[PDB]
Amino acid sequence: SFRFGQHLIKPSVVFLKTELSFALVNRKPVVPGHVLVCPLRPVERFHDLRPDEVADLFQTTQRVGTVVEKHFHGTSLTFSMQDGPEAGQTVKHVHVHVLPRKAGDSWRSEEEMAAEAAALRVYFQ
Amino acid sequence: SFRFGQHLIKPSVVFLKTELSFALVNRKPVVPGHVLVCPLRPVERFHDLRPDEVADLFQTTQRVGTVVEKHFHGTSLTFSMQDGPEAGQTVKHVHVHVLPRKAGDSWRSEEEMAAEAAALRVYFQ
Ligand SMILES: Nc1ncnc2c1ncn2[C@@H]1O[C@H](COP(=O)(O)CP(=O)(O)O[P@@](=O)(S)OC[C@H]2O[C@@H](n3cnc4c(N)ncnc43)[C@H](O)[C@@H]2O)[C@@H](O)[C@H]1O
Ligand SMILES: Nc1ncnc2c1ncn2[C@@H]1O[C@H](COP(=O)(O)CP(=O)(O)O[P@@](=O)(S)OC[C@H]2O[C@@H](n3cnc4c(N)ncnc43)[C@H](O)[C@@H]2O)[C@@H](O)[C@H]1O
Repeated sequence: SFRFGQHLIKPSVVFLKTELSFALVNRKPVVPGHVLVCPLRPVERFHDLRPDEVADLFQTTQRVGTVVEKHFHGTSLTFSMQDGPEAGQTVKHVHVHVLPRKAGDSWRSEEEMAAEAAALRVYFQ
Repeated sequence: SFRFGQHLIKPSVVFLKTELSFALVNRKPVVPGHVLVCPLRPVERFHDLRPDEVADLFQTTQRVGTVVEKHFHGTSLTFSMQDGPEAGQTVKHVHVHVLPRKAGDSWRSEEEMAAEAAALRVYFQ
Protein backbone atom coordinates (compact mmCIF):
# COMPACT_ATOMS: atom_id res chain seq x y z
CA SER A 1 0.00 0.00 0.00
CA PHE A 2 0.91 3.72 0.39
CA ARG A 3 0.37 6.15 -2.46
CA PHE A 4 2.90 8.82 -3.47
CA GLY A 5 2.09 10.48 -6.75
CA GLN A 6 1.89 8.13 -9.70
CA HIS A 7 3.54 5.33 -7.76
CA LEU A 8 3.06 3.36 -4.60
CA ILE A 9 5.61 3.26 -1.81
CA LYS A 10 6.24 -0.02 0.01
CA PRO A 11 5.44 -0.34 3.72
CA SER A 12 9.00 -1.57 4.01
CA VAL A 13 9.99 2.02 3.26
CA VAL A 14 7.30 3.68 5.38
CA PHE A 15 8.60 4.31 8.91
CA LEU A 16 5.56 6.17 10.29
CA LYS A 17 1.87 6.22 9.47
CA THR A 18 -0.86 8.22 11.11
CA GLU A 19 -4.61 8.49 10.61
CA LEU A 20 -4.13 11.09 7.90
CA SER A 21 -0.41 11.03 7.20
CA PHE A 22 2.52 8.76 6.48
CA ALA A 23 6.32 9.26 6.42
CA LEU A 24 8.96 7.48 4.32
CA VAL A 25 12.57 7.52 3.14
CA ASN A 26 14.10 9.05 0.00
CA ARG A 27 15.83 6.85 -2.57
CA LYS A 28 18.13 9.74 -3.34
CA PRO A 29 18.54 11.71 -0.12
CA VAL A 30 19.96 15.19 -0.62
CA VAL A 31 21.61 14.67 2.77
CA PRO A 32 21.33 11.82 5.29
CA GLY A 33 18.09 11.94 7.23
CA HIS A 34 16.25 13.34 4.26
CA VAL A 35 12.78 11.93 4.81
CA LEU A 36 9.33 12.97 3.52
CA VAL A 37 5.91 13.35 5.12
CA CYS A 38 3.00 13.38 2.71
CA PRO A 39 -0.72 13.48 3.27
CA LEU A 40 -2.31 10.04 3.14
CA ARG A 41 -4.77 11.47 0.60
CA PRO A 42 -3.13 12.03 -2.81
CA VAL A 43 -4.09 15.69 -3.38
CA GLU A 44 -1.66 17.61 -5.61
CA ARG A 45 -1.58 21.08 -4.05
CA PHE A 46 -1.49 22.30 -0.45
CA HIS A 47 -4.71 24.33 -0.38
CA ASP A 48 -6.42 21.09 -1.37
CA LEU A 49 -5.95 19.17 1.86
CA ARG A 50 -8.67 19.74 4.45
CA PRO A 51 -7.86 21.72 7.59
CA ASP A 52 -7.62 18.39 9.46
CA GLU A 53 -5.15 16.79 7.08
CA VAL A 54 -3.16 20.00 7.46
CA ALA A 55 -2.73 19.64 11.17
CA ASP A 56 -1.83 15.94 11.02
CA LEU A 57 0.76 16.27 8.26
CA PHE A 58 2.45 19.00 10.26
CA GLN A 59 2.06 17.61 13.75
CA THR A 60 3.56 14.44 12.33
CA THR A 61 6.29 16.33 10.53
CA GLN A 62 7.02 17.82 13.92
CA ARG A 63 7.83 14.36 15.32
CA VAL A 64 9.53 12.94 12.23
CA GLY A 65 11.66 16.03 12.50
CA THR A 66 12.73 15.43 16.07
CA VAL A 67 13.15 11.65 15.54
CA VAL A 68 15.45 12.24 12.58
CA GLU A 69 17.55 15.23 13.63
CA LYS A 70 18.26 13.05 16.64
CA HIS A 71 19.21 9.80 14.91
CA PHE A 72 21.38 11.52 12.33
CA HIS A 73 23.16 13.85 14.74
CA GLY A 74 21.77 17.14 13.50
CA THR A 75 21.87 20.41 15.43
CA SER A 76 18.75 21.70 13.67
CA LEU A 77 16.62 21.04 10.61
CA THR A 78 15.41 22.60 7.40
CA PHE A 79 11.76 22.00 6.38
CA SER A 80 10.42 22.95 2.96
CA MET A 81 7.25 22.27 0.96
CA GLN A 82 7.54 22.62 -2.80
CA ASP A 83 3.94 23.52 -3.67
CA GLY A 84 3.12 23.92 -7.33
CA PRO A 85 5.39 23.28 -10.32
CA GLU A 86 6.66 26.84 -10.34
CA ALA A 87 7.89 25.91 -6.88
CA GLY A 88 9.81 22.95 -8.24
CA GLN A 89 7.47 20.11 -7.35
CA THR A 90 7.94 16.94 -9.46
CA VAL A 91 5.89 14.37 -7.57
CA LYS A 92 2.33 15.60 -7.72
CA HIS A 93 1.62 15.16 -4.04
CA VAL A 94 1.60 17.55 -1.12
CA HIS A 95 4.57 16.52 0.96
CA VAL A 96 7.11 18.01 3.32
CA HIS A 97 10.87 17.56 3.11
CA VAL A 98 12.53 17.10 6.48
CA LEU A 99 16.32 17.17 6.43
CA PRO A 100 18.56 17.04 9.56
CA ARG A 101 21.33 19.58 9.55
CA LYS A 102 24.93 19.67 10.69
CA ALA A 103 27.51 22.48 10.80
CA GLY A 104 28.91 23.45 7.42
CA ASP A 105 27.48 20.36 5.80
CA SER A 106 23.24 8.97 -2.52
CA TRP A 107 21.06 6.48 -4.42
CA ARG A 108 20.45 3.31 -2.46
CA SER A 109 18.80 -0.10 -2.54
CA GLU A 110 15.29 -0.90 -1.41
CA GLU A 111 16.94 -3.03 1.26
CA GLU A 112 19.17 -0.19 2.49
CA MET A 113 16.04 1.91 2.48
CA ALA A 114 14.23 -0.84 4.33
CA ALA A 115 16.90 -0.56 7.05
CA GLU A 116 16.79 3.24 7.38
CA ALA A 117 13.03 2.82 7.65
CA ALA A 118 13.43 0.06 10.20
CA ALA A 119 15.94 1.97 12.27
CA LEU A 120 13.70 5.02 12.54
CA ARG A 121 10.60 2.99 13.15
CA VAL A 122 12.08 2.36 16.61
CA TYR A 123 11.87 5.95 17.90
CA PHE A 124 8.08 5.82 17.36
CA GLN A 125 7.58 2.70 19.46
CA SER B 1 2.21 44.75 19.95
CA PHE B 2 3.37 41.58 18.10
CA ARG B 3 6.61 39.87 19.05
CA PHE B 4 9.11 38.53 16.51
CA GLY B 5 12.40 37.52 18.04
CA GLN B 6 14.21 40.30 19.87
CA HIS B 7 11.98 42.94 18.33
CA LEU B 8 8.33 43.82 18.08
CA ILE B 9 6.50 44.11 14.79
CA LYS B 10 3.93 46.87 14.33
CA PRO B 11 0.26 46.02 13.77
CA SER B 12 0.57 48.27 10.75
CA VAL B 13 2.73 45.51 9.29
CA VAL B 14 0.64 42.59 10.54
CA PHE B 15 -1.96 41.61 7.92
CA LEU B 16 -3.42 38.57 9.70
CA LYS B 17 -3.69 37.47 13.31
CA THR B 18 -5.24 34.33 14.69
CA GLU B 19 -5.74 32.94 18.19
CA LEU B 20 -2.30 31.38 18.13
CA SER B 21 -0.65 32.85 15.05
CA PHE B 22 0.04 36.08 13.22
CA ALA B 23 1.31 36.93 9.71
CA LEU B 24 3.34 39.94 8.52
CA VAL B 25 5.41 41.40 5.70
CA ASN B 26 9.17 41.27 5.11
CA ARG B 27 11.22 44.48 5.02
CA LYS B 28 13.53 42.80 2.54
CA PRO B 29 11.42 40.38 0.53
CA VAL B 30 13.43 37.81 -1.40
CA VAL B 31 10.66 38.03 -4.00
CA PRO B 32 7.36 39.93 -3.99
CA GLY B 33 4.75 38.27 -1.81
CA HIS B 34 7.38 37.08 0.59
CA VAL B 35 5.45 37.06 3.85
CA LEU B 36 6.01 35.25 7.18
CA VAL B 37 3.76 33.37 9.58
CA CYS B 38 5.13 32.94 13.07
CA PRO B 39 3.63 31.46 16.19
CA LEU B 40 2.14 34.08 18.48
CA ARG B 41 4.23 32.56 21.29
CA PRO B 42 7.94 33.41 20.93
CA VAL B 43 9.42 29.89 21.13
CA GLU B 44 12.75 29.49 19.30
CA ARG B 45 12.53 25.99 17.83
CA PHE B 46 9.74 24.05 16.14
CA HIS B 47 9.47 21.09 18.53
CA ASP B 48 8.79 23.71 21.21
CA LEU B 49 5.36 24.85 20.06
CA ARG B 50 2.48 22.80 21.42
CA PRO B 51 0.54 20.51 19.07
CA ASP B 52 -2.20 23.18 18.96
CA GLU B 53 0.09 26.04 17.99
CA VAL B 54 1.38 23.70 15.30
CA ALA B 55 -1.95 23.29 13.64
CA ASP B 56 -2.82 27.00 13.77
CA LEU B 57 0.49 28.23 12.36
CA PHE B 58 0.08 25.84 9.46
CA GLN B 59 -3.63 26.14 8.87
CA THR B 60 -3.01 29.87 8.79
CA THR B 61 0.00 29.50 6.54
CA GLN B 62 -2.34 27.59 4.29
CA ARG B 63 -4.55 30.68 3.87
CA VAL B 64 -1.77 33.28 3.81
CA GLY B 65 -0.39 31.12 1.06
CA THR B 66 -3.51 31.18 -1.06
CA VAL B 67 -4.18 34.89 -0.35
CA VAL B 68 -0.68 35.83 -1.48
CA GLU B 69 -0.04 33.57 -4.46
CA LYS B 70 -3.29 35.08 -5.69
CA HIS B 71 -2.57 38.77 -5.13
CA PHE B 72 0.94 38.55 -6.55
CA HIS B 73 0.05 36.45 -9.58
CA GLY B 74 1.89 33.29 -8.66
CA THR B 75 1.29 29.89 -10.24
CA SER B 76 2.44 28.08 -7.09
CA LEU B 77 4.38 28.68 -3.90
CA THR B 78 7.46 27.62 -2.00
CA PHE B 79 7.16 27.17 1.80
CA SER B 80 10.19 26.67 4.03
CA MET B 81 10.88 26.70 7.77
CA GLN B 82 14.47 27.37 8.81
CA ASP B 83 14.55 25.54 12.15
CA GLY B 84 17.75 25.77 14.14
CA PRO B 85 20.85 27.83 13.34
CA GLU B 86 22.43 25.02 11.36
CA ALA B 87 19.34 25.46 9.21
CA GLY B 88 20.09 29.12 8.68
CA GLN B 89 17.69 30.71 11.14
CA THR B 90 18.65 34.26 12.24
CA VAL B 91 15.51 35.46 14.00
CA LYS B 92 15.07 33.17 16.97
CA HIS B 93 11.41 32.46 16.36
CA VAL B 94 9.59 29.58 14.75
CA HIS B 95 8.19 31.03 11.55
CA VAL B 96 7.28 29.96 8.05
CA HIS B 97 8.36 31.69 4.85
CA VAL B 98 5.63 31.87 2.23
CA LEU B 99 6.75 33.10 -1.18
CA PRO B 100 4.51 33.23 -4.30
CA ARG B 101 6.15 31.85 -7.40
CA LYS B 102 6.15 32.72 -11.08
CA ALA B 103 7.71 31.00 -14.10
CA GLY B 104 11.47 31.40 -14.35
CA ASP B 105 11.49 34.12 -11.74
CA SER B 106 13.95 45.03 -2.17
CA TRP B 107 14.21 47.02 1.08
CA ARG B 108 11.21 49.23 1.66
CA SER B 109 9.67 51.80 3.99
CA GLU B 110 7.41 51.08 6.92
CA GLU B 111 4.75 52.94 4.97
CA GLU B 112 5.22 50.81 1.83
CA MET B 113 5.08 47.84 4.15
CA ALA B 114 1.98 49.30 5.75
CA ALA B 115 0.36 49.29 2.30
CA GLU B 116 1.32 45.72 1.37
CA ALA B 117 -0.10 44.76 4.75
CA ALA B 118 -3.22 46.81 4.11
CA ALA B 119 -3.75 45.42 0.64
CA LEU B 120 -3.57 41.82 1.83
CA ARG B 121 -5.67 42.49 4.88
CA VAL B 122 -8.58 42.73 2.43
CA TYR B 123 -8.59 39.09 1.29
CA PHE B 124 -9.20 38.06 4.93
CA GLN B 125 -12.28 40.23 5.35
N1 LIG C 1 8.69 5.79 -5.29
C1 LIG C 1 9.49 6.59 -4.60
N2 LIG C 1 10.25 6.08 -3.56
C2 LIG C 1 11.10 6.86 -2.81
N3 LIG C 1 11.20 8.17 -3.09
C3 LIG C 1 10.47 8.75 -4.13
C4 LIG C 1 9.60 7.94 -4.88
N4 LIG C 1 9.05 8.74 -5.78
C5 LIG C 1 9.53 9.97 -5.61
N5 LIG C 1 10.41 9.97 -4.58
C6 LIG C 1 11.19 11.17 -4.06
O1 LIG C 1 10.33 12.20 -3.46
C7 LIG C 1 10.91 13.51 -3.76
C8 LIG C 1 9.88 14.37 -4.51
O2 LIG C 1 9.93 15.70 -3.94
P1 LIG C 1 9.86 16.99 -4.90
O3 LIG C 1 9.72 16.56 -6.29
O4 LIG C 1 8.72 17.85 -4.53
C9 LIG C 1 11.41 17.98 -4.72
P2 LIG C 1 11.39 19.64 -3.88
O5 LIG C 1 10.10 19.69 -3.14
O6 LIG C 1 11.55 20.72 -4.91
O7 LIG C 1 12.64 19.68 -2.85
P3 LIG C 1 13.19 20.63 -1.64
O8 LIG C 1 12.81 22.04 -1.81
S1 LIG C 1 12.71 20.13 -0.32
O9 LIG C 1 14.79 20.42 -1.75
C10 LIG C 1 15.71 21.48 -1.29
C11 LIG C 1 16.07 21.20 0.18
O10 LIG C 1 17.52 21.32 0.39
C12 LIG C 1 17.78 22.30 1.45
N6 LIG C 1 18.96 23.20 1.14
C13 LIG C 1 19.77 23.13 0.06
N7 LIG C 1 20.70 24.09 0.13
C14 LIG C 1 20.51 24.79 1.26
C15 LIG C 1 21.16 25.89 1.88
N8 LIG C 1 22.21 26.51 1.34
N9 LIG C 1 20.65 26.36 3.09
C16 LIG C 1 19.56 25.77 3.69
N10 LIG C 1 18.96 24.72 3.10
C17 LIG C 1 19.40 24.19 1.88
C18 LIG C 1 16.50 23.14 1.59
O11 LIG C 1 16.31 23.72 2.91
C19 LIG C 1 15.39 22.20 1.14
O12 LIG C 1 14.70 21.56 2.24
C20 LIG C 1 12.19 13.25 -4.58
O13 LIG C 1 13.37 13.35 -3.76
C21 LIG C 1 11.97 11.86 -5.18
O14 LIG C 1 13.18 11.18 -5.63
N1 LIG D 1 11.34 43.68 12.69
C1 LIG D 1 11.21 43.06 11.52
N2 LIG D 1 10.30 43.53 10.58
C2 LIG D 1 10.13 42.92 9.36
N3 LIG D 1 10.86 41.83 9.06
C3 LIG D 1 11.79 41.30 9.96
C4 LIG D 1 11.95 41.92 11.20
N4 LIG D 1 12.88 41.22 11.85
C5 LIG D 1 13.26 40.23 11.06
N5 LIG D 1 12.58 40.28 9.88
C6 LIG D 1 12.74 39.33 8.71
O1 LIG D 1 12.31 37.96 9.02
C7 LIG D 1 13.18 37.03 8.30
C8 LIG D 1 13.86 36.08 9.29
O2 LIG D 1 13.81 34.75 8.72
P1 LIG D 1 15.09 33.78 8.83
O3 LIG D 1 16.16 34.45 9.57
O4 LIG D 1 14.73 32.52 9.52
C9 LIG D 1 15.69 33.35 7.13
P2 LIG D 1 15.49 31.64 6.45
O5 LIG D 1 14.49 30.98 7.33
O6 LIG D 1 16.83 30.96 6.43
O7 LIG D 1 14.93 31.78 4.94
P3 LIG D 1 14.31 30.81 3.78
O8 LIG D 1 14.83 29.44 3.85
S1 LIG D 1 12.82 30.79 3.84
O9 LIG D 1 14.78 31.57 2.42
C10 LIG D 1 14.99 30.81 1.18
C11 LIG D 1 13.67 30.83 0.38
O10 LIG D 1 13.92 31.17 -1.03
C12 LIG D 1 13.37 30.11 -1.88
N6 LIG D 1 14.28 29.76 -3.05
C13 LIG D 1 15.45 30.36 -3.36
N7 LIG D 1 15.97 29.78 -4.45
C14 LIG D 1 15.14 28.81 -4.86
C15 LIG D 1 15.13 27.87 -5.93
N8 LIG D 1 16.12 27.79 -6.83
N9 LIG D 1 14.06 26.99 -6.03
C16 LIG D 1 13.02 27.02 -5.14
N10 LIG D 1 13.02 27.91 -4.13
C17 LIG D 1 14.07 28.83 -3.95
C18 LIG D 1 13.17 28.87 -0.99
O11 LIG D 1 12.13 27.97 -1.43
C19 LIG D 1 12.94 29.46 0.41
O12 LIG D 1 11.55 29.56 0.77
C20 LIG D 1 14.19 37.89 7.51
O13 LIG D 1 13.82 38.01 6.12
C21 LIG D 1 14.20 39.23 8.26
O14 LIG D 1 14.70 40.36 7.50
